[PDB]
Amino acid sequence: NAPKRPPSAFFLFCSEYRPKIKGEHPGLSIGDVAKKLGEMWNNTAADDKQPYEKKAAKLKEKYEKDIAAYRAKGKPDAA
Repeated sequence: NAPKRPPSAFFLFCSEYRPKIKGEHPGLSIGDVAKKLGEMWNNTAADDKQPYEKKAAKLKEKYEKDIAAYRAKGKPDAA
């Protein structure tokens, strides 16, 4: 039911590094170690984003369809 906006590119990268920086930063939270990612992502090589993006896209795409399929439903009336 009502899908939940999958990855957006950054999302991947985030995951990949969070536990690593945090590994060195057991003084941060998934709000600050994450904050860092938030920035680094823009500061990556926009060549290295490409992979994450293709994934994020595929994922949100799925959503947009199943969401549109769960948003534009209960209209035929509807069995």
